[PDB]
Amino acid sequence: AFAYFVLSGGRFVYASVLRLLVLKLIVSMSASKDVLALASLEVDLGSIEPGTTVTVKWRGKPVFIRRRTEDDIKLANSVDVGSLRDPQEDSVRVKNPEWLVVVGVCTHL
Amino acid sequence: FEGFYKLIMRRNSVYVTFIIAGAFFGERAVDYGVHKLWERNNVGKRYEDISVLGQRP
Amino acid sequence: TIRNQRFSLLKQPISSTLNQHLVDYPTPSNLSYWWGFGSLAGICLVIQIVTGVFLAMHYTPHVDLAFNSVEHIMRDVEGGWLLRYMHANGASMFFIVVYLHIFRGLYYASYSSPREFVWCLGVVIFLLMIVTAFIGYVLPWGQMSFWGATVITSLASAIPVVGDTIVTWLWGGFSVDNATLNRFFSLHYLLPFILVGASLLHLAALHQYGSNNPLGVHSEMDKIAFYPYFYVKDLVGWVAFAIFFSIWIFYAPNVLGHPDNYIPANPMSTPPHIVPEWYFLPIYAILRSIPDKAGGVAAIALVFICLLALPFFKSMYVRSSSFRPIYQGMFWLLLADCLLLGWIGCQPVEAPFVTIGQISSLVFFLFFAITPILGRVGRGIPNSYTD
Amino acid sequence: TIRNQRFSLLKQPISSTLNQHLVDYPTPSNLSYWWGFGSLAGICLVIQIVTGVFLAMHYTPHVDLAFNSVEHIMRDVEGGWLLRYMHANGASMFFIVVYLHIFRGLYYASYSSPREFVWCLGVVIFLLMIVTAFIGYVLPWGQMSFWGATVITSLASAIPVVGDTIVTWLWGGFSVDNATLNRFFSLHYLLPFILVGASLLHLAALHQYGSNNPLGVHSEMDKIAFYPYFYVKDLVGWVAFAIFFSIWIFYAPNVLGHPDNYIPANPMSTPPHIVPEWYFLPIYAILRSIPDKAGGVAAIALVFICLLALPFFKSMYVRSSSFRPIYQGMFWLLLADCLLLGWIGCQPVEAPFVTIGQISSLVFFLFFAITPILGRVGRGIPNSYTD
Amino acid sequence: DRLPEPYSNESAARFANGGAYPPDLSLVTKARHNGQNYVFALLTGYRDPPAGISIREGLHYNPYFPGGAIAMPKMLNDEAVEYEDGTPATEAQMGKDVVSFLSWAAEPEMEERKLMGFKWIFLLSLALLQAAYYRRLKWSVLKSRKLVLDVVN
Amino acid sequence: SWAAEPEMEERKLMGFKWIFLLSLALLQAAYYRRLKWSVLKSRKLVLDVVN
Amino acid sequence: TIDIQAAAGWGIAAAAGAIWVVQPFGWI
Amino acid sequence: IDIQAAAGWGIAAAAGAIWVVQPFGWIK
Amino acid sequence: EVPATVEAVKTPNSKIVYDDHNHERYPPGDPSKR
Amino acid sequence: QPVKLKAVVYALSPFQQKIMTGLWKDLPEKIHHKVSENWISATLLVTPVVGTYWYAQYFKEQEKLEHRF
Amino acid sequence: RLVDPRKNFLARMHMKSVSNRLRRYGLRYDDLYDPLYDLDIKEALNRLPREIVDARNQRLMRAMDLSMKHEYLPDNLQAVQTPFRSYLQDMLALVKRERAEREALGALPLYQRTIP
Ligand SMILES: COC1=C(OC)C(=O)C(C/C=C(\C)CC/C=C(/C)CC/C=C(\C)CC/C=C(\C)CC/C=C(\C)CC/C=C(\C)CCC=C(C)C)=C(C)C1=O
Ligand code: HEM
Ligand code: HEM
Ligand code: HEM
Ligand code: HEM
Ligand code: HEM
Ligand SMILES: COC1=C(OC)C(=O)C(C/C=C(\C)CC/C=C(/C)CC/C=C(\C)CC/C=C(\C)CCC=C(C)C)=C(C)C1=O
Ligand SMILES: COC1=C(OC)C(=O)C(C/C=C(\C)CC/C=C(/C)CC/C=C(\C)CC/C=C(\C)CCC=C(C)C)=C(C)C1=O
Ligand SMILES: COC1=C(OC)C(=O)C(C/C=C(\C)CC/C=C(\C)CC/C=C(\C)CC/C=C(/C)CCC=C(C)C)=C(C)C1=O
Ligand code: FES
Repeated sequence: AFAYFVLSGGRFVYASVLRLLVLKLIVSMSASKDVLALASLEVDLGSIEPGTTVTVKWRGKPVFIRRRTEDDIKLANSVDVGSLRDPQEDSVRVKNPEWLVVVGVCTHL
Repeated sequence: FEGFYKLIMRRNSVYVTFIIAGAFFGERAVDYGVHKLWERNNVGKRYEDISVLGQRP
Repeated sequence: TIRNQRFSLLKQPISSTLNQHLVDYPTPSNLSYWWGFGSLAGICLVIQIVTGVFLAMHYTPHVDLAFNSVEHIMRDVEGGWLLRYMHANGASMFFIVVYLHIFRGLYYASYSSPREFVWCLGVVIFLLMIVTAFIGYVLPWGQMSFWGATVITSLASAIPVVGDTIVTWLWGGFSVDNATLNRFFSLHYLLPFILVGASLLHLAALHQYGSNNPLGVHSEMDKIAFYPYFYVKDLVGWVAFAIFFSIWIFYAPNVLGHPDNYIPANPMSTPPHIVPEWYFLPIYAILRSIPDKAGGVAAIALVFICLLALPFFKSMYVRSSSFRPIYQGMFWLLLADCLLLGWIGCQPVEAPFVTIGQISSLVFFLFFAITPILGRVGRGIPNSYTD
Repeated sequence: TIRNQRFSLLKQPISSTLNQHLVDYPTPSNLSYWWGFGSLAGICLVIQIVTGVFLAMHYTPHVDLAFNSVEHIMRDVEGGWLLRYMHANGASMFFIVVYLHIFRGLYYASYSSPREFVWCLGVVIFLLMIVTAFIGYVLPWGQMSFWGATVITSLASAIPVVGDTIVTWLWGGFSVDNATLNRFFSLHYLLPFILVGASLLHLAALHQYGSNNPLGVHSEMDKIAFYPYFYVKDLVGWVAFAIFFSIWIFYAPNVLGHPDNYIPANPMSTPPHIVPEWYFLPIYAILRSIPDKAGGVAAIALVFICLLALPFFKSMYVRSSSFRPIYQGMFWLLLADCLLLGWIGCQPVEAPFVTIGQISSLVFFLFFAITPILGRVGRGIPNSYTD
Repeated sequence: DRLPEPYSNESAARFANGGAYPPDLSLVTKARHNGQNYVFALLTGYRDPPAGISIREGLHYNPYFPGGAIAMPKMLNDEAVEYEDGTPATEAQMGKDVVSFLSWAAEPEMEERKLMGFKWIFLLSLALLQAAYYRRLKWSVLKSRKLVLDVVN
Repeated sequence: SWAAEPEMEERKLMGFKWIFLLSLALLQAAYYRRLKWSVLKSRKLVLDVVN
Repeated sequence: TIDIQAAAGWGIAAAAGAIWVVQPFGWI
Repeated sequence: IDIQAAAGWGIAAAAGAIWVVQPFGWIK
Repeated sequence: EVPATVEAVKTPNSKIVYDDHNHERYPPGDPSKR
Repeated sequence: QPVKLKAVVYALSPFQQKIMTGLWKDLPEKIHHKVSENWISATLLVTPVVGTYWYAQYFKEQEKLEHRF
Repeated sequence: RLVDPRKNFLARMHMKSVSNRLRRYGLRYDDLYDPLYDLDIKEALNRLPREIVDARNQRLMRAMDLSMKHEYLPDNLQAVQTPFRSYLQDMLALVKRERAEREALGALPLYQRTIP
């Protein structure tokens, strides 16, 4: 019974060392300090014609812009929210009646 | 082929030198022949066949 | 005998292990040329390692220099185009040879007892090959490389709670950038050596019981030494493979590829057509067949679950398709279905390819669900077919 | 016995080779703590591989980025300083345990028959360790990286006919530049996996006869199993090495190196004190003592010829220095000479260090000249010292 | 020295060309499907759009371009160049010559590659005949052997 | 000094903690080795030979 | 008295091989 | 002995997951 | 009856016929093709 | 475990046999065998590939003609 | 019963196809059962008389020689073949019945497969 106690004491350290060396390896692959440094900024924009889009730039991500026409908004405002897999109205997504700004990366992959 | 066997195949050391010589000379013979077919199939299309070669102002 | 003196050097302890596993190992005398693809895959692995080591002496794993270092290999170093084309088309030859190898074991039921562990080690090797070839294809840093690396790291996001933290840990940042490229280069150097160890264990499992044969029967009554009989038979295949490889290398070094990877990677614009290398297309087709993120990733894992569970189905006692007419017919339908899946993955996602992709994916999984039924039903064949 | 049923799982074919070669292997019961540095060397090799793989995920092998990428590991990579210090100092730890490993073998005549192949495989391993360590030291591309590489890659010029041709092919040009650093990185990734394979051959060759013991006698009558007796004996050494390693990592991470490698490489200026790592100093002092370029390279080779030729000299039949008092004192003089050569190597070329190096190189080679004659004299000891 | 760049960076190129980037032409025949024929057909394929198709000002119609609207203007007008040898520099002649130049630029190793391929495929074919004979010579003692056994059925 | 070695403080805190823990592991390892070897080290061996 | 002939015949094989792998016709 | 051991190892695995991954803050 | 293998061991046969589906022999007594 | 076999095997030396002429011996019967045994297998491999490919071209052609004004 | 050829014509063609394939090599259907596939098989084979196993081993050697040579049994030998004449199934059923009896009573197995 005594020897189990003494052995368990050093097993605490052995598991602790194993944890540290594995977690150091794993975390060294996490985002570096300079990578995390470039993670916030904002830019300004101009304008475009009715019915076309111009991709713009950010961290590594493009942002879409699409000023919509009148029949365009009629089309975008006749969709059943229930039938959508992600129920959301167009007015919620837009801060302007026609100017549609959105992050242009597919939510799949 | 037995007369050939008596000079070259009797000792492996000679037969090895025979394979090295044939690798050398066989490779050179194919090199020349493939190049001759390429020259004959591409008449006039070479860099030495540029008419105004050397005359750029 | 008492070994007082020294006989053949092959039986000395300096060479006894090499002699008994490569020179004198008993082999079934009726092996056909379909048994020569294991050595062909071993040669392809060596060709990949040797050329890649020498290519790594000229490649720079940096997003600002990676594309140009590959162009500098093709333009400046002597014989650099050959090292590059032997490595880029060698990965294709590695996958053609291994695919023929896999379907040989499927046709003759080489996965059945006692060789279950041999198949299981092979499935692991296939996984190691896929990862190794994928991360290597990212290294040139072209349009296909960038957008290919983007989606496959994004595959981890299918897990709900910790999916996003795995994707970002894989990238080393919030996007595919130099951190992704530099770590992909390091893993691409290490993984082929793990492939070498895995194939050695794969071979050792095979030598526990010996190779299967086209008749699928017990073969101990007719066995011959591997050398010279199957060495010279493999040597026929090695030269045939060299002619096949050389045609691709010298006369069509770019047909098994997409021109989009000759455009430097542009993170702002996706190409209109984005596809993996051809050896990944059947997996691609099964992935897109599911209109769900988690469903698609789960189907990809279930592909390797079904391969791993195949040797453990309770089956009939007959191995070879040459005596299994129903299983023989299903094998050729699976082969056609696998060719169809690869072609579907090469197509844009629209009608009618979605319906065809979904049916092709279903039929592929039907092969593994029906096979245990076949052996279970065919267990009663001897009691029903009487003399 | 008839193995109808399954006994202990360790004896099943899945684990019989590990059971026989690692767990149950008979070991002389009187092995001292000097017999635990073989496993330490294997652990040092594993640490170098593991830390090197994760360091290569952040290092750039370009002359315009190499120095700054190592600085980016030390600063930006989370945990980067520890990976770099465990690797930079791990290389020093590798050579300490291997030097003690080598000198253990010299004291107990472990190279003698029947283990000449074991000693010869070790010498080859030592050559691979030197090459791996040297080309790794060039990767940071500091001042000593650049000027250390300029010398060693010039060792080929001592060859008269093709010496200049080998130097420029080694360089990839006309000077040490990016082509040299890029090729050193690729070889630095590949050589440790060859080093693993050679150590596996080394361990296999030793197990053909078993280890020698401090008494140098036949030990079949008092052998015990490696597990768990020499597992817990080795574990004590592993924990002590971890303490020794930690003191270097956490409190003296830069005292084993030179500050000059923290200056980016300058092909114009030259450091007034250009030296290798401390574990190459004894070889470097032997090279410096000969006042001839060709003679110096010949002497370096003669070091490895003398080491390779040690096991094959006709000798006396007694192994241990515990019963060879003249060879015992002869051994303690070699160790003082080897320590002297390392210290002389760090000293610059001027009096009196030039003469001391010449005598010390003489004393080193005298060991391998006087060792064979001592066996020829000592074979008559039993006749002379009678009862 | 490398061939000189027309612009200082990609943003300067886009500013000079209506926001479109003229791509680098070092690998363009390898960077497009059917690339040599594509480049020739595109350069010589400027014409009027089909009925009911209008093109935004600043763009030109070219059916070979995906989408049909290219920011490149027609650049291969007749006699746009004057040759040193005396070849009539028509649109089709310059289109042929510039693709020969671009194809060589994408693959400057082609001639050495093709001479190597013919040489070795011929040699490896010879080794395959010897490989077959060697295999058949070794196996003949097995394939022609007569085996006698007791069993019948 | 800080600009050259910004990780000194984190590195030093790790050294003190882990050398203290590793020293304790050395004590357990010494006890484990000696406990396992005690059956061998204390054994009494009786043979017939004398000289 | 053949070992001297086998040595001479294997030296010729070694010399032919060396002239074959490295082909120093421009240097002779 | 079969369910008790299964629950015991399931506890050991869960404690180990909490020990390696330490999400003290994910208890929300 | 006597098994076929026993008959062969008891009766040496100088008129041996070989399997000729894959290889056709040279006439007996021909010089070796080495 | 070794097998226990009883058999008589006669073999002829490789240098007493023709090596290559057996490749083109009874060539027509070889082709006859290959097509006879394997025509069902070749149909189960070729029909789905060609049939599915032909339908896809048939689908794309009609769909391209419905969208044409 | 669907698997019985006397009733199902598809089972008739299945038997005919398998019988023709076995006949070409001189093999019986029981010869396709390998001792390495299953320990119940090699226990059944050891229980069979020496003459049964010798004939099976000879039929296997004859078939392997044919398979190696890319040739079939001569037609005058194929006519005397008995592809479905059984020698193994009855013993194999008995061996499996005895294994189930041991399991139902908690006894240890008489033979076990090695873990590969
Ligand atoms: C002041 O000045 C000095 C220093 O500066 C500060 C020093 O630091 C040192 C110490 C240095 C050493 C002890 C190391 C020197 C020893 C060796 C062996 C050098 C290590 C070796 C090399 C650097 C050479 C590297 C080798 C190659 C590039 C070989 C390349 C070939 C390869 C990879 C394969 C060859 C290819 C084929 C055969 C073709 C087919 C191959 C296939 C794989 C199929 C000294 C003495 C010194 O005075
Ligand atoms: C780098 C990849 C591989 C290598 C180098 C390799 C090597 C080999 C070799 C040398 C053999 C024995 C000779 C032969 O049958 O050709 C063999 C047999 C086998 N392999 Fe692999 N193999 C690889 C991949 C795979 C994969 C991916 C699988 C299955 C998913 C697999 C399954 C098998 C099986 C079942 C056998 C036994 C075949 C039989 O006895 O009929 N192998 N392999
Ligand atoms: C340790 C051995 C290997 C090393 C050092 C290595 C190294 C490299 C390097 C440096 C590149 C980039 C140069 C280039 O694009 O051609 C590369 C590309 C590549 N490697 Fe490897 N490689 C190794 C083994 C393999 C293996 C085993 C595979 C196959 C499974 C493989 C598949 C690829 C592929 C597909 C590419 C991309 C080819 C292209 O599109 O250009 N490599 N490898
Ligand atoms: C990475 C380098 C090395 C590794 C991993 C290694 C590993 C080992 C191991 C595990 C043993 C058995 C256990 C032991 O006695 O410690 C051993 C024994 C031995 N090693 Fe090494 N070794 C290395 C380098 C060397 C070198 C450089 C030499 C000689 C130049 C050498 C010579 C020997 C000898 C002679 C023995 C047998 C010792 C005896 O039986 O008393 N080893 N080695
Ligand atoms: C495959 C395994 C290995 C890889 C991938 C690898 C990779 C690297 C990398 C990337 C560096 C540069 C980062 C740095 O400056 O610390 C490096 C440096 C170094 N490596 Fe390795 N290495 C490996 C194994 C080894 C081994 C076995 C040794 C010992 C013989 C060794 C000795 C060194 C040394 C001495 C340095 C220079 C340390 C410094 O001054 O910073 N490496 N290695
Ligand atoms: C004979 C002379 C030229 C040749 C052979 C040439 C070649 C090419 C090629 C191969 C493309 C690629 C089209 C694609 O991506 O499919 C392209 C695009 C382009 N070129 Fe040029 N080019 C020439 C002259 C010019 C000139 C003189 C200008 C400007 C004045 C120009 C501006 C552009 C632009 C803006 C594009 C991109 C258009 C778009 O993507 O919408 N090019 N050219
Ligand atoms: C358009 O879309 C698509 C692509 O694009 C063109 C593709 O190419 C592919 C091709 C990819 C396939 C078939 C699957 C690849 C599979 C795996 C498992 C790769 C994932 C592994 C990666 C990224 C590296 C592994 C990293 C590790 C282990 C981290 C290392 C850490 C430690 C050692 C601690 C598919 C499916 C695709 O749909
Ligand atoms: C009685 O004899 C024995 C000794 O002598 C007295 C020993 O000292 C040891 C202990 C020391 C060992 C095993 C040394 C380590 C072995 C080698 C060959 C040295 C270098 C090894 C490396 C780098 C291992 C890398 C290989 C891998 C990872 C293979 C892949 C396997 C797995 C991932 C599980 C053992 C087990 C032994 O029995
Ligand atoms: C009856 O037996 C045999 C077979 O039937 C099962 C075979 O199929 C083959 C042919 C095929 C083989 C050996 C495939 C093995 C290939 C592997 C493991 C991958 C590539 C091989 C490498 C890298 C060599 C690894 C081995 C060693 C010792 C490392 C050192 C070698 C080098 C540095 C070149 C052989 C020779 C054989 O005998
Ligand atoms: S990423 Fe756009 S759908 Fe898969």
